[PDB]
Amino acid sequence: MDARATIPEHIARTVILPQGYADDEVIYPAFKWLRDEQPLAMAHIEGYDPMWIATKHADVMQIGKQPGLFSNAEGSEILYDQNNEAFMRSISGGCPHVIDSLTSMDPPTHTAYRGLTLNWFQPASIRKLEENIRRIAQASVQRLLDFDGECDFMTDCALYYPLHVVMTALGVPEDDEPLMLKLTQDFAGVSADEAARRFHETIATFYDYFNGFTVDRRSCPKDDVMSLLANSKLDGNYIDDKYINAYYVAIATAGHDTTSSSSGGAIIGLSRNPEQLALAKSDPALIPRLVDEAVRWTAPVKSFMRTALADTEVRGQNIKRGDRIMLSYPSANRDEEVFSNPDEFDITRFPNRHLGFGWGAHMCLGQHLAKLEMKIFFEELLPKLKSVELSGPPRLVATNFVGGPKNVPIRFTKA
Ligand code: HEM
Ligand SMILES: CC1=CC[C@@H](C(C)(C)O)CC1
Repeated sequence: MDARATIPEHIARTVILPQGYADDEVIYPAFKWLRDEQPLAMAHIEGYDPMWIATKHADVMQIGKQPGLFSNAEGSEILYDQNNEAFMRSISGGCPHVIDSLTSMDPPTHTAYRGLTLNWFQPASIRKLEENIRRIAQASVQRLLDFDGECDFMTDCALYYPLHVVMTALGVPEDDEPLMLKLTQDFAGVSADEAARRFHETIATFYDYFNGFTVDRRSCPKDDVMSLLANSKLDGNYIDDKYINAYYVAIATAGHDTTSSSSGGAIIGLSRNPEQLALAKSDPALIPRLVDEAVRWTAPVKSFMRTALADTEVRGQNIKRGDRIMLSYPSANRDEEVFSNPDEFDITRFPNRHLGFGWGAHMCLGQHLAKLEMKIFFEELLPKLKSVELSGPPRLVATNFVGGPKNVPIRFTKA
């Protein structure tokens, strides 16, 4: 169906479906064709709604800038097929959002709820976590060095530090690591009535757990995010638990896999470019540039969706009210109008105006926490390594949402 779809079926299938994202050489050439030939065009494949695919850096920014025109709330902000979206709606009392997180909201609601924590996530505030992050980073570096020159960088190291950081930011104690892992890896990881029961049950268990903290921080405040949210008010009243608990989940889930995935990306980049490892070791001031290149090149968030709320024009295309739009951050990050030799990992790349954290109204709340923890982590790691190389191929997550490296088998020499 839909006569406006011009993107060839094989191209559309590659960029929309999950499987392709397990392989850089499948996905990136498909987006390169789109950027060259059909930068912003409509695809319609079986099992999915018709959608515009924003492949250009300029277009992703322009759309992201305008939440009044391009909505997160009206449709699913996550790229589900029609079956899975139907399942989500039936579970969530009709609406296309599992929980009441920031990415489900439009202004002014979004502005209000984002505003509750926005200052806390700014660099000057985040800077106070440096000492705790340093300790956490060193612990992860240490458990890597406990291996005799061989391990999986993801499962044996990078899986842990970003979760512990996000736990420290929230105020979840170290001993709750198993539960938080269940949250991010099991529950939020990649019959019908039975699955619906397990879901409501699981989310209720996590919400009950989180409510314990909300209650605690109203009597015993701390400098963490739970305490900030528990004691926040709007119109002279506490924020409804559903918004608070969604905030805790959104922070933990958005903060863990993305950061681990990008760290893995860095290691892949450095293993394939040993000259750059030597560069980062000789000049540790380059590490923030290394961190930005890792995020650009890895681009662990593959897509978010928008719904057009009115008829409008982007790159001379007539986007109708109700039209769905896929924002491809990976494609924007390899846009040749912005980046020279985009497929190359290069830590000296400056400026590095990538869209790995998105752009506009919903731009990653955690970006400064992410950059700080990755910086600190690599500051601690790189001095301890003489060399690093891949021992086998990296395994990428087969997902069109939050993917990138899941396994990065490596060998290393200790400095
Ligand atoms: C390399 C690390 C990370 C990447 C690549 C990343 C990427 C993204 C992207 C693409 C978005 C959507 C932006 C948009 O729609 O314009 C986003 C949103 C968000 N991220 Fe991150 N993120 C990272 C780390 C973190 C961390 C560490 C946290 C929290 C501690 C976090 C919390 C969030 C939240 C709360 C949102 C939703 C903000 C909103 O809807 O207004 N992220 N992130
Ligand atoms: C990057 C990120 C991934 C998870 C999102 C969700 C679905 C928890 O709101 C929030 C933002």
